[PDB]
Amino acid sequence: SKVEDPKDFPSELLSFLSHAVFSNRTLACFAIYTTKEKAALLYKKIMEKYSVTFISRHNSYNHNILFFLTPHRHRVSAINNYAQKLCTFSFLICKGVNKEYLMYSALTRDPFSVIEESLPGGLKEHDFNPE
Amino acid sequence: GSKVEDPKDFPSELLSFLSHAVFSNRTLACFAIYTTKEKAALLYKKIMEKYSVTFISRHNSYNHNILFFLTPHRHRVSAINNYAQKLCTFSFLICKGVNKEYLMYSALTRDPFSVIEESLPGGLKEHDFNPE
Repeated sequence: SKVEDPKDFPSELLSFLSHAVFSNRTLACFAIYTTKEKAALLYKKIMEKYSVTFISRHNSYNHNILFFLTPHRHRVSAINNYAQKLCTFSFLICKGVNKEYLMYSALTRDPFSVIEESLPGGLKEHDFNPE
Repeated sequence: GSKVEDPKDFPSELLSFLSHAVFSNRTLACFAIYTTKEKAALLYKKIMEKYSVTFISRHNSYNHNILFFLTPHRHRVSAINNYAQKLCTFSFLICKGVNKEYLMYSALTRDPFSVIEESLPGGLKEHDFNPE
């Protein structure tokens, strides 16, 4: 497990991410990195639990990354709590997203791919703009 | 609110192939799990591996799923149940010893049930539950 499990997100994505998982500054864009089986499950649980404004599921080579935005702010430790406790096996990494567009956009391109998203045709740059 | 929504037991069509002593000290090598279609999917694999099942099958039961499996050594029912309760912690899950293995499995193949997938193709027959 020290041998098998990712210690973090793919490095291609760490610069779009917040690494202060134990902060108190709340965020409203989060990312979860985990196995494909757990990510399929969480796709729907996080959706229903957090009344997400948006959620998408992504190929990450062997695994999956979920990308989602909440209608209101939350602490990381909080989304980490809920996510870790739903299924208690395998690895899970859940971090804040600082660069919302940039994050979701890399997930739509090689080596990542979209498995599914709550909103047909997902997002674009303009969506992270004004109103 | 669980009480209103969750199955309190296996469907009644199969209650008599089952042991209803979940606190028993008797050990068994045939169990069944009643749970949501998604928990059951995870469990199909995680039960297989954890318990090195001789056989496992997964079945539609109306809107949920039933897991049927056989183990290479015996196991107290409480044991298998706890491993199942922990994994995923969210919906309903009923775990019971199976007393009448072949009837259980064979019912699980006829409507209102059906086989989603099984570890052995193409499933089990009467002769499989006989002597050698």
